[PDB]
Amino acid sequence: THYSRKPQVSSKSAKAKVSDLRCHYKNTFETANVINGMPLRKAQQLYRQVLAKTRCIPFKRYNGKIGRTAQAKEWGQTKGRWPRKSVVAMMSLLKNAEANAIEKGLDPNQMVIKHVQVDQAARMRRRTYRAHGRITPYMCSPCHVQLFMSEK
Amino acid sequence: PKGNNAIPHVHQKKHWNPCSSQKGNVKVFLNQPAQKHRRRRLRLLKAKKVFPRP
Amino acid sequence: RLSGMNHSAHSWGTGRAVARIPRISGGGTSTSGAGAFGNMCRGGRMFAPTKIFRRWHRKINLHQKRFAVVSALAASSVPSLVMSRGHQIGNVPEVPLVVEDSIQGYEKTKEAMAFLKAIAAIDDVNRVNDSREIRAGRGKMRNRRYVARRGPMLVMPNNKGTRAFRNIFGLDLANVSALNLLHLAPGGHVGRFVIWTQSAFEQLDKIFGTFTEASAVKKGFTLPAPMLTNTDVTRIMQSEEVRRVLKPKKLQAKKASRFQTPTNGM
Amino acid sequence: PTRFKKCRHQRGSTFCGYGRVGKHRKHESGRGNAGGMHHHRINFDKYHPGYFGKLGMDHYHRKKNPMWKPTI
Amino acid sequence: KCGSRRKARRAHFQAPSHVRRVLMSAPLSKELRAKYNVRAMPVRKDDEVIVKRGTFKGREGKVTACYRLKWVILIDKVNREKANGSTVAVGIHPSNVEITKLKLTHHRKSILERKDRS
RNA sequence: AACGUGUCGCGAUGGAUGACUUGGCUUCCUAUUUCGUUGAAGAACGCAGUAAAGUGCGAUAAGUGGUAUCAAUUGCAGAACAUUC
RNA sequence: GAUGUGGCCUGGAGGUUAGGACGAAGCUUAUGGCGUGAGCCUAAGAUGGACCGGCCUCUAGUGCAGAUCUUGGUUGGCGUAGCAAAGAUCUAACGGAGAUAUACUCAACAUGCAACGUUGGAUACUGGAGCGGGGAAGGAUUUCGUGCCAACGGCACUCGUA
RNA sequence: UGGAAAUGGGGUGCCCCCACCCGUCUUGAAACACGGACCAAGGAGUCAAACAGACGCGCAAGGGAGGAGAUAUGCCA
RNA sequence: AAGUUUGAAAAGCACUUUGGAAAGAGAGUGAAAUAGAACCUGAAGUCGUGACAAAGACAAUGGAAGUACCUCCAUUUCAAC
Ligand SMILES: [Mg+2]
Ligand SMILES: [Mg+2]
Ligand SMILES: [Mg+2]
Ligand SMILES: [Mg+2]
Ligand SMILES: [Mg+2]
Ligand SMILES: [Mg+2]
Ligand SMILES: [Mg+2]
Ligand SMILES: [Mg+2]
Ligand SMILES: [Mg+2]
Ligand SMILES: [Mg+2]
Ligand SMILES: [Mg+2]
Ligand SMILES: [Mg+2]
Ligand SMILES: [Mg+2]
Ligand SMILES: [Mg+2]
Ligand SMILES: [Mg+2]
Ligand SMILES: [Mg+2]
Ligand SMILES: [Mg+2]
Ligand SMILES: [Mg+2]
Ligand SMILES: [Mg+2]
Ligand SMILES: [Mg+2]
Ligand SMILES: [Mg+2]
Ligand SMILES: [Mg+2]
Ligand SMILES: [Mg+2]
Ligand SMILES: [Mg+2]
Ligand SMILES: [Mg+2]
Ligand SMILES: [Mg+2]
Ligand SMILES: [Mg+2]
Ligand SMILES: [Mg+2]
Ligand code: NA
Ligand code: NA
Repeated sequence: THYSRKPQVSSKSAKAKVSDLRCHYKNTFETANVINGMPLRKAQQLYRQVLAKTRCIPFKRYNGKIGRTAQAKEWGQTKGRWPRKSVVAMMSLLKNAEANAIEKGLDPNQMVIKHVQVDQAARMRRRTYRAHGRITPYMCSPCHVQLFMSEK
Repeated sequence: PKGNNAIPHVHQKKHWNPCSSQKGNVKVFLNQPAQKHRRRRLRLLKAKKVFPRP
Repeated sequence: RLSGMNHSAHSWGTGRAVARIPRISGGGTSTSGAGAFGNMCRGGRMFAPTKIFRRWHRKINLHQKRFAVVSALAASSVPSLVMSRGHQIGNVPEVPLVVEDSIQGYEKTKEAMAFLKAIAAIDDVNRVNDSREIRAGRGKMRNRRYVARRGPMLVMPNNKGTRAFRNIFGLDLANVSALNLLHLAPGGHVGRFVIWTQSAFEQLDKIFGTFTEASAVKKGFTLPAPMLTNTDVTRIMQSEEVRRVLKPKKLQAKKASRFQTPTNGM
Repeated sequence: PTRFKKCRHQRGSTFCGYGRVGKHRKHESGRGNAGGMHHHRINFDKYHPGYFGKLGMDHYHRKKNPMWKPTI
Repeated sequence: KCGSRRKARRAHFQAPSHVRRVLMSAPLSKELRAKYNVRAMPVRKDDEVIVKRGTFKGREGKVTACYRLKWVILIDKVNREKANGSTVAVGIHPSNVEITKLKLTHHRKSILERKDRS
């Protein structure tokens, strides 16, 4: 078993995924979730504008004590950020899904994202040095991402 | 309580039990039937060797 | 005697926010500072380690052993008890089953099988053969791979013969001079199926004695006296002599009706 | 057999019949026959009269075979 | 015989090369049994066999290798294709095959004389 | 509204349980059974066509000689008395 | 605190009676039924792949919620505290996948950001008790060339004592 | 005779009423008394000897070994 | 500390295509890939996603008795019965 959900019509759908991405899971969770119901072209425009810092990514769940901004009002929030490392990773994933649709013989201008899921992957371990001769964990948290889109 | 019992003298205050710090001092008889068989076999073989002497 | 205690462990004492269990000394490994010397610690000593001077064997009174053997032999001659134990005896001509002594002259397993088919023990032999299977549980890894039922036991007067019977699966062989209770009552249940030869059947009386004559082999042994002369107590309870003295049967009150009886005097 | 002991019945009782107050400690009254004249005097005097003292003459090297003498 | 399953299995899987030769034997055909009065022989390179068990049942071929390290023999006609199209052999346990023609040498003929049942 | 709560289907992280066992522990037996200055036990350095560890071996170095057997060893090279070199 | 229970449950032994590739053990549950209860049984698996149930006796390393309990894993705090001594970098051209990366509209800005090595310029610091040039103790290939960027250099790398 | 009705179970929400946090020492705990982030696996009245009482079994003015031997016996501790 | 316990057999995924690569989407081997390499089974705890139930602030959990809605559960009945 691969994907937690199944497209309505398989012959008019494209899929993509990536494992052990080495981006912060909490940052990638917010970046991927905002495009869940959007058309493919509209999702790609949003990521370009986030890199230009004219629009932001809303942080809805993992947002404890982050800054407030005026660009979060269009999402009905007050807190948002511009995580560039997560954005460029999601840009590559959309290109792969677009390539799969063209190979099948579909129109990328008529595709709508219908499924986005981000999960925690296995962690990697480093160490840090504290006062009074203590050693304490210094961990990294990568993530898995999967998605598919369907033609309207 | 203690009640009415015999005054005990069980004599087990030396290091007789083998444990993690003591070798112990015990003797078991788990080889008794094997030794009985061995002795009978040796007697039969010796009789065959010294035949016909009693 | 050394298992679980081959460490130089010591307790750290109070003042450090840890339990007072002894801990492994040293450093540089994953086991440094770990608990030791305890039935609850990983790698520790078990509680009450087993010893080799446990009481493994038992003593039994000689008279009680002889009594048990006699009872098993007596039970083997009741056809209902044999069926209850579980042997298949439906075509057997007679219990106790006694056959001629010429079977000791056989030399071929084919002849032995022909004799078994003639005497009609082949049903029990087939039961034993069909019951063979692989044991359930851990025992199959400890040289106890297969299990099967117990079949008929053939009693011989001496050690001669038995050449043609040794390889038959499901048939036990016994010598009348040394009868074993573990084979006469397997699992503690009486009623083994026994096939006697004439010579052993004749030797039985001299071996075990009677109620009045002592045994020739077992010095000063006689069969135990029964506690009851007649064990059919139902016949006694229904005999005419008892019914003569039993109390008369009286007439009882009528059974209560379906309607509830009244309880209110006023 | 271990299956007939009181431990099997006491699984789950948390105290095994020794109480919450007194508890089950190591040696609450000394080891063996200690205190026979001090704090076990009543037990020794009422159940074992004649435990302490000396009596009679001594016989250093006793041989029982010359003393064998059964009766009927 | 060996009442210890642990000891019996250890001897089988740690057997030397010359012991594995005897353990990897195969039965002879009915025609060959009548001729030599021998029920079975160890398998040798350049023998003719026929497969009696498995998916390759009924196939015939010539023995090309007795591996003896993987407890298998290799037959020329028993093979399959890989992903890239090349052909590889498939190992069959000797107790599943039957010998139909023996490779005879002077030493081999002496062995058959020793095992004659007549 | 959003955050948050609850139940169900699916999916992650994690490595318990069951089955398996060339290991351990324990108990017995047999005998032409007990090392070294004729240099032992232990320590070091080396040896393969390809060879780090381990195993075996000592400049005759993953081994020479003899007896038995009877066609392999194998990851890949390489070699090729069967009368048994 | 004492005692009773043809009272429940677990690993093995002597008997007896059954089951299993038309699917054993194990595992999952808005699967019900039974019992005052410990528990037992059936159903389903769009789970699994080779063993195992009942009854009578025997036997024991035989039942867990907590011991500042042992070992392994996980977790809220939390994208939070922070990553602030030793003054500092700027520019163009080469190199590189690391860009000038767009569905419509459209001239360009308001829709691909940030970051890297080398060379040439510019600006600074060390200031001869030196982030100069050589040795002892200690270390033992860290030295040199070519290649490479999974992990490591608590940010980064096309660079490196990797 | 059905995508049926009915009666019991099971699940989630809601209404009225009721209802202090477990384990422990203590005369007295819910407590401003101690141990208590979550889960899995592990974790504590055992073995031997002397004595006594109750209960089961054999024999009885007698009861019973132990060590050892002998031959069935050379499969069988 | 640590069972290299995939599978009967490596038959250990040729080839197309998107990507710098890691990899993804197809195709194929195999009875099974939900057996894809330290790969049998794959629990608890914690997390993501979809559908649904609702819900002020009475910390949450809990008892007793109803009701609204649901029910891959059980049993009964369906004709002068
Ligand atoms: Mg702050
Ligand atoms: Mg620090
Ligand atoms: Mg008192
Ligand atoms: Mg241990
Ligand atoms: Mg008590
Ligand atoms: Mg007290
Ligand atoms: Mg030399
Ligand atoms: Mg056990
Ligand atoms: Mg549930
Ligand atoms: Mg225990
Ligand atoms: Mg537990
Ligand atoms: Mg900060
Ligand atoms: Mg700062
Ligand atoms: Mg600071
Ligand atoms: Mg500074
Ligand atoms: Mg740029
Ligand atoms: Mg420059
Ligand atoms: Mg200097
Ligand atoms: Mg870094
Ligand atoms: Mg309460
Ligand atoms: Mg007080
Ligand atoms: Mg309290
Ligand atoms: Mg108070
Ligand atoms: Mg205290
Ligand atoms: Mg006497
Ligand atoms: Mg599988
Ligand atoms: Mg698995
Ligand atoms: Mg889970
Ligand atoms: Na005591
Ligand atoms: Na100067």
